[PDB]
Amino acid sequence: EVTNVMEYEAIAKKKLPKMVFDYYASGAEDQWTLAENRNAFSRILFRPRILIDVSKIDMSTTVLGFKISMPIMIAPTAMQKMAHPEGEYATARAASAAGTIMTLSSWATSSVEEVASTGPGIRFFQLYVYKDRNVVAQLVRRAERAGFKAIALTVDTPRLGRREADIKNRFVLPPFLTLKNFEGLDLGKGLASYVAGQIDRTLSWKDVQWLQTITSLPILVKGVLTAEDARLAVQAGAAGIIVSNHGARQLDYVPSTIMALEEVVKAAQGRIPVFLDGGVRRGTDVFKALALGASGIFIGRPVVFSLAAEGEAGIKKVLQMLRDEFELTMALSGCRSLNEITRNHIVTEWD
Amino acid sequence: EVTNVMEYEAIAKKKLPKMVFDYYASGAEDQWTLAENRNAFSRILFRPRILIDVSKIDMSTTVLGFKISMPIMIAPTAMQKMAHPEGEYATARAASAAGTIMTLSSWATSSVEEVASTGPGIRFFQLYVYKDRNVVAQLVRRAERAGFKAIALTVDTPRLGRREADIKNRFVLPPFLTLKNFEGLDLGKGLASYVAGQIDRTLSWKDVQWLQTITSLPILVKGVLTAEDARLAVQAGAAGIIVSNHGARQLDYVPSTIMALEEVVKAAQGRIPVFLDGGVRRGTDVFKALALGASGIFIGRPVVFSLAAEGEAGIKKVLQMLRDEFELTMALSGCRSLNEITRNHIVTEWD
Amino acid sequence: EVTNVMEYEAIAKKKLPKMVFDYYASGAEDQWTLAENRNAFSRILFRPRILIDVSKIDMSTTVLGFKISMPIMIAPTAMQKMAHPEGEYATARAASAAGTIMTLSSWATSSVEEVASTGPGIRFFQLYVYKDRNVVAQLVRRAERAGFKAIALTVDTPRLGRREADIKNRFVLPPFLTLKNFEGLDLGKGLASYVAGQIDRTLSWKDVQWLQTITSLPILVKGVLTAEDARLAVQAGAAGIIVSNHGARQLDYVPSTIMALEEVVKAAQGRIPVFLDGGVRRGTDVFKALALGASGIFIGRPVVFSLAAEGEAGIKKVLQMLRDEFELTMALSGCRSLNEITRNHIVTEWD
Amino acid sequence: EVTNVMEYEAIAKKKLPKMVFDYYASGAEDQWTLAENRNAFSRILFRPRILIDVSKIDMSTTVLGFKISMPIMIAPTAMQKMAHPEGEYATARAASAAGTIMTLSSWATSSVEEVASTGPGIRFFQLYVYKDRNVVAQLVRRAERAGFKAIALTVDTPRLGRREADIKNRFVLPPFLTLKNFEGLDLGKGLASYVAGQIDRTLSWKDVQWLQTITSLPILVKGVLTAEDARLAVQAGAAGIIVSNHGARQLDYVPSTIMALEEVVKAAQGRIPVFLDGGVRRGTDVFKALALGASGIFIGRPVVFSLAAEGEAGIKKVLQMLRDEFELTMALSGCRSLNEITRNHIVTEWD
Ligand SMILES: Cc1cc2nc3c(=O)[nH]c(=O)nc-3n(C[C@H](O)[C@H](O)[C@H](O)COP(=O)(O)O)c2cc1C
Ligand SMILES: Cc1cc2nc3c(=O)[nH]c(=O)nc-3n(C[C@H](O)[C@H](O)[C@H](O)COP(=O)(O)O)c2cc1C
Ligand SMILES: Cc1cc2nc3c(=O)[nH]c(=O)nc-3n(C[C@H](O)[C@H](O)[C@H](O)COP(=O)(O)O)c2cc1C
Ligand SMILES: Cc1cc2nc3c(=O)[nH]c(=O)nc-3n(C[C@H](O)[C@H](O)[C@H](O)COP(=O)(O)O)c2cc1C
Repeated sequence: EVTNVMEYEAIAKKKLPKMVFDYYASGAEDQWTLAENRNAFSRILFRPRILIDVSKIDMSTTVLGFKISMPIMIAPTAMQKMAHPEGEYATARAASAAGTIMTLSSWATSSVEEVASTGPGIRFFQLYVYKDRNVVAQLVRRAERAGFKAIALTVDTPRLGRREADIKNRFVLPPFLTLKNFEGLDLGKGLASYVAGQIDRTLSWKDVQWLQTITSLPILVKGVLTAEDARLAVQAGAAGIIVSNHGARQLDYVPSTIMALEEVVKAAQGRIPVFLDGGVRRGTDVFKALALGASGIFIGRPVVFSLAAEGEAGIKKVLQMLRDEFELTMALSGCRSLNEITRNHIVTEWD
Repeated sequence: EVTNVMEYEAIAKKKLPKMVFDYYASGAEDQWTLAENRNAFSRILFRPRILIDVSKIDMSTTVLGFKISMPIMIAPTAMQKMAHPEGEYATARAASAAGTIMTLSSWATSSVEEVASTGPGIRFFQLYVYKDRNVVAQLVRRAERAGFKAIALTVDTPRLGRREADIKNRFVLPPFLTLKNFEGLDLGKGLASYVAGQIDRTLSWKDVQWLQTITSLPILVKGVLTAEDARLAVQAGAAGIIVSNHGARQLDYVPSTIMALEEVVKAAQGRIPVFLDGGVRRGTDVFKALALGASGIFIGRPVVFSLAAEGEAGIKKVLQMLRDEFELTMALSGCRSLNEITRNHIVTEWD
Repeated sequence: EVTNVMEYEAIAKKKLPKMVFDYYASGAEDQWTLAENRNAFSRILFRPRILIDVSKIDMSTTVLGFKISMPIMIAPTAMQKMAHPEGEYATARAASAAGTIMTLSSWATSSVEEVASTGPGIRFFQLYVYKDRNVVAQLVRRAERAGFKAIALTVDTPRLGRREADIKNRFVLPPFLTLKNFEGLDLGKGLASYVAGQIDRTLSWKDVQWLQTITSLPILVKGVLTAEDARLAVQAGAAGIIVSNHGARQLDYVPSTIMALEEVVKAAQGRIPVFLDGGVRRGTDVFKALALGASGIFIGRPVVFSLAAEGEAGIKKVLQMLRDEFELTMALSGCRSLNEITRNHIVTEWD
Repeated sequence: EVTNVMEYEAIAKKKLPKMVFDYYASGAEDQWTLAENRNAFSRILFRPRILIDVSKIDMSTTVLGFKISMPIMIAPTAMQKMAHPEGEYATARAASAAGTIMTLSSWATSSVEEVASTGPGIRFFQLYVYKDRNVVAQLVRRAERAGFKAIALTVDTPRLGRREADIKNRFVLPPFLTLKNFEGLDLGKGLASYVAGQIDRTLSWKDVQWLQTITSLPILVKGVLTAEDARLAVQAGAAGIIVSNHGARQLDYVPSTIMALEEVVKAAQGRIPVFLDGGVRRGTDVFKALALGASGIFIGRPVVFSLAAEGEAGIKKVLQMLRDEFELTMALSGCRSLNEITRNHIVTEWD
C-alpha cells in the first residue's frame, strides 16, 4: 500500500532498469541540491490557525487565464516511455482527469499531438531555444496546433549539467523510442544526439524576446533562482517565472527553489505569477511554496516514478495524494482558499 | 531493568502487534514533528544554580483549583485496551496513586464512569465538539456524573492527520473493544467509523463558546501553537491552554510544543494557565517546559507504551521515574519549588 | 599502537568488566552533555599565528602557588582499583613524574597517605561537605597530613545524577576494595552505601565558608557553569573555580564546560584562577580551554581508561600525549608561553 | 568509469598499500579540518546568472607573470613514486599538457631537473627554510637551474602535524626511493630522517625576508589562514599567498581554507595574488574559491590518488575533469571570464 508520493521513487528504483531510474532520479554531480530540494522544506515550519471552518476548501486557481482544480501541476521530463509503455499519454490522461496542467518536454517520447489526442486538457510545452531557430519555430507551431496553451522555456541550460550516473551507466535511449516532437520536422537534413548538440550555449534575454516573435503563447521562463534574473524575466516579457533548478540536474550547489522562491516572488513584484518546482512531494510542500508567494507548483520525478510503478493509476494517485495532503494542510493551517495561505502561516530558518 | 521512560516505547514495540504499536506511536506523514517534539528539548540547556539547600523539594502544584503532587499529568490517548486488558483502568489507578491528573479520551476503551469506579482521583475529559452537538452534551454530562473536573477540548483536529502506518496496517479496532463513552448514548440511530465521521470540520471559536453553554466545567483548549490563537483562547473563555501538537499526529511540520510554548505563555499574559504535551520523556523535559512558563505537562504515549509493557505497574513507574527525574532536575538546578523554576535556569537555541 | 588519548576508552571498554567501564564512562541519563563535552571543542577553531620562533615552548604554569610543568592536571575519579590493581598509586606516580597536579577523590580506593607514599608530588583532595561535618574534618586533616595542597570541593552534587548504566548493571564495588579515606575514621558507628547517604542535599555557600573554618588549604569550588555562581564563589572565598559538569554525570543538558568556561572566567574578573575539566582529550582542547581564559585543565576518564589499559604506563602516555599535543598546538598557534595563548588564537560558534 | 575527482581517492585506497594511502590521505589527529576542507564548500551556494552567452568561456589566467590555461594548479606533495613508478614525472607531463602550473615538493621522489627533463612547463618549487640555510640555498639554485619560476615557501610547519596513521602504520619510505632534491647536495656530511630533523622550529618573517636574499624568484608564502599574517606576508615581500592548511595535515581545527580565504584576500588588499588549496575536488569548488577572491587554486591529493590509480592518465583526467567541471560551473553561473566570477555569484553561511 503506497501512502505518500516519495514511495513511488523506491518502487521505480526496484522496477526500472538502473540506467532509466538513474536517468530520471539523477541530479548534477554530488547531488547536493537534489537533497536540498527536499531537505529545505523540512526547515520551514507551519504556524497554523485553528478553529476556522475548513469544511469548504477551495484550492482551485487560475494559471495564465486557465482555471485548474489545484495549484499542483506536472513539470516536463524527458522520454517517459522508458518508465512505462504509455509514457506521456498516461501523464496527459492523469493530468486531464485531475483538472490540472501538464507541461510536456520537447524531449518527450510522445509528440504534442499524441498527448493532445488522449482528450481535452490544459497543457504547456517545454522548450529550449535550440540553435536551429527554425526547429524551435516548428515545435512551437506543433504545440499551438496540438492545443497547448503556454511555453515553459528552459533558461538554466545553456549546457547540460553533469549527471554522472548517465556516464557511469552509458545512458542510451531504448530501441523503439524517439523524441516524437522532432519526428516529422525539418531538421535541415540519432535524434537524442541531435537535440543534445542543439542546446544553444549563446542564449541571451534577447532570445527570450525572440521566442515572443514566433509565438503569442505566454512564455514561462523556466529556471530562475535570483531576484536579478526575476527582474530581467519581467522586463523580457515573461508571462511567468518558474523558480526551478532543473530538478537539481544542471548546476549543483544552486539553492533549493524554496530558499530561492521568496527572493524571486518579491523581485517579480506581483507583475507576473511565480511558480516553483523541485522537491515537492508533500501537500505540506505545496503549502510552504504557496505561503512563500508561489502561484502554484509543478512536480517532475513523482510523475515518472509513479508512471513507472503503476502506469496512469500511479500518476493519478500522486496527483490525488498531493491534492488530499494539500487540502488537509490547508484545513489544518486554517486556509479555505489559496488567498488565505499567507506568509504568517509558515516560519523558515531564514526569517 | 527499565531506567528511563523512553525504554517503554522499545518494549511496547516488541510486545504489541504492529498495527497497535504503530497506531499509538504514529505521527503524521514523514514524522518530522514527532522527532522534533523530542529533539527540541535537547536544544535547550540548563543554567543551574548550585549550593542551594534542595533537601525539601516541593513540586506540588494546583491545576484549575485542584492540588496535585507534581506538574506531570496524563494526556488523553485512544483505545488503551489494545495496549493491555486493563487499559484506562490501570491509567486511572496509576494517576490516582501518583496524585496527579489523568485526561481520558472520548475515544477511550473505558467510559468515564468505568475509570471513575477505580477509586477517587482528579480527571479531565478529552472531547471534540462533534457534529452531533447532542452527543457532545451527553459525553459532557457523562463526564460530570463520573466526577471529571475539566474538559480538554481538542482544537487542532477539524480533520484527522495522515498517520500513514494505519493505512499501511489496515488499522481496525480489535473485536471486543468499543469506544465506551459512546456506548449507551443516543447517537440518533461500527462506532470507530461513526466517531471518525463525527469529527467536525466546521468548528470556530464560537463552538468553543458554545461548549461553555453546555458545561460549567473549565475548558482546556487543547492544541494551540500560536500566540494569535493563544490570545483568541483567552477571549473565547478557555480555562487554560494546552500547547499540544496532538503528539505530532495532525499537521506535520508544525513546531514542537517547546518552541511553541513560550510564544503561547507570553500571549496568554498570565490570564490563564498554559500547559504542554508532546515529547516529554525526561524530568529535564518537564523542567524545561516549566522554565519556558508552562504550568505543567501531560504525557501521552509513555502511558500507553508502559501500560503495554508492565500494565498498571508500567504507568506507575513512568510517573515515578518522571517524578524522581524531575525532583532531581529541580535539585540540580537549585529549584525547591515550581515558582523557583525560572527562565534564567535554561537557555534555548532561540534566545 | 595507541596514538591519541581517546583510544584508551576503546581499550578500557574491551578490557574492563561492563559495570566498571560503564561506572567510569557513564554520563547522566541520555548522555547528552557527555557527548557535548567533546563535541563543543570541535565547534571552536584555531586562528594560528605563523612564522613565530616556537623552538622554546614554555607550558609551565603555577597553580595555587605551586609550579607545574603544564596546565594539564588529573581530575578526581572514584575507586581506581576497579580499573587496575595499582589504582591511584599509579595515578600518583604518573602525575608526580609528569610534574603536574593530581586530584584524589574522597571515593578513591587509595587513601591520601597511600597516594602520598608513592613519592613527592603536588596533590589536591576532592571532597564533599558530607552531612557528618566531623567526617569532613577528618578527611581534610588526613589530606593535610598526607601533604595535599588544596581541596577541590564538589559543589554540583547535592544529590547524585542518574547514571542509568549502573542501575542496569547492578553496580557493586568489588570484594577487596574500600573507600580508603573513610577507613580508620570515626564514622560515629557497606562504606559505599554510607558515603552515598552522606552526600548532603542541604549545602549552601555558607557551608563553603564553613569548609574554610576547618582548613587553611585553598578551596577549589568544583562544578560552576554560571557567571552568577562564579561571582558567588569569589565572594564565598574560593581559591579557584573548576568549571566542571562532573564529567556530565550529574544534571544532563547542562552546558559543556567549554561553552560555560568563558562566562565563568569573565565573571571571576581575574580575582581567582578558573580551571576546566570535562571532554579534554586533545592538546588542541587544552589550548582552546586556555584561550577561553582557563588557568589549566583537569582530565578524569582518560586517567582511569589508560590505567585500565596499560597501568601506570597508560597514565604516563596520556599525560605525555596531551603534553606533546599541547606543545605542538602551541607551536602551530604561535604561542611560546601560556600568556601568549590569547582569545584571538581561537574562534567559537558563539562569537 | 571514473566521473569525478573524488573517485580517485577510493581507487587509490584499494590499490595502494595502507601506509602509502594513509601517508597521503592523512590529516592531523582526528581529521576534522580534512573533512571541513571539503564540507565547507557545500555550505556555499551559487547565485547563478542565466541567459548570458557562455559559448566562449575563457578560464585562462596569469600567475606571477605566466599565462596558464586555467586557475587550477598542482600543489606539492611528498614522494610521489610511492603512488606510481613515474611519480612526479607523470605529474609534470600532465601539468605541462594541461597548460597549468605544478608545484614540486622538496620532499619529492624526483628532483627539480628530473621533472624539468619531461619537457617544457611552468613549475614552482615548494620549500622549507630548513635549519641548514646552505641546503636551502642549494635547493633554490637547483630549482632555478631546472627552470622553476617561483618558490612556494611552507610557513605553517615549524613542526610536523601529528598524522596518527603514520605512527600506527610505522611509515617508512620504500627501498629504492629517495628525496631526489637532497641527493647530490652538500648536506655538511636516512635522508627522510635528515629532512625531518631539518624542519626549522625558529622561523620568523625575517627568514622569509632572508629567503628573498638568496633568490629573485617570487615567493609564494604557503599556509596563511589569518588576515593578520596575510598583512605580514605582504609586508614581508611575498609574491603571493596560498591560503593553505597543509591539506589539514598540521594543526587540526584550523579553519577550512574557504572560510579562511576571504579574510586573507581582503587583508592582502589586491597588493598580491591570493591562492587556495585544501579540499578542491569539484569545478564548483574552484569557482567558489575564485568568487571569494582567490586568484587560482591548487590540488594536492587528487594528483597522487589519480597517479596511484591510472598513472599520468589519472592526473590528466583529474585536470581535465576539474577543467570541464569548472568551465560548466562558469557557463551555468553566467561567467565567461575569471573577471566575471564575482562575489555575488555565491552565498556562504557566513554572509
Ligand atoms: C528526466 C528529467 C528530464 C528533465 N528535462 C528537463 C528539460 O529538458 N528542461 C527543463 O527545463 N527541465 C527539465 N527537468 C526538470 C523538471 O522540468 C522539473 O523542474 C523537476 O523535475 C522538478 O523537480 P522534481 O523532480 O523534484 O519534481 C527534467 C527533469 C527530469 C527528472
Ligand atoms: C493514540 C493516540 C490518540 C490520540 N488522540 C487524541 C485525540 O483524540 N485528541 C487530542 O486532542 N489528542 C490526541 N492525542 C494527543 C495526546 O493527547 C497528547 O497530546 C500526546 O500524546 C502528547 O505527546 P506524547 O505522546 O509525546 O506524550 C492522541 C495521542 C495518541 C498517541
Ligand atoms: C567515575 C567518576 C567518578 C567521579 N566522581 C566525582 C566526585 O565524587 N565529585 C566530583 O566533583 N567529580 C567527580 N567526577 C568528575 C571528575 O572529577 C571530572 O570532573 C571529570 O571526569 C572530567 O571529565 P572527563 O572525564 O571528560 O575528563 C567523577 C568522574 C568519574 C569518571
Ligand atoms: C603527502 C603530502 C605531503 C605534503 N607535504 C607538504 C609540505 O612539505 N609542505 C607544504 O607546505 N604542504 C604540503 N602538503 C600540502 C599540499 O601542498 C596541499 O596544500 C594540499 O594537498 C592541498 O589539499 P588537498 O590535498 O585537499 O588538495 C602535503 C600534502 C600531502 C597530501
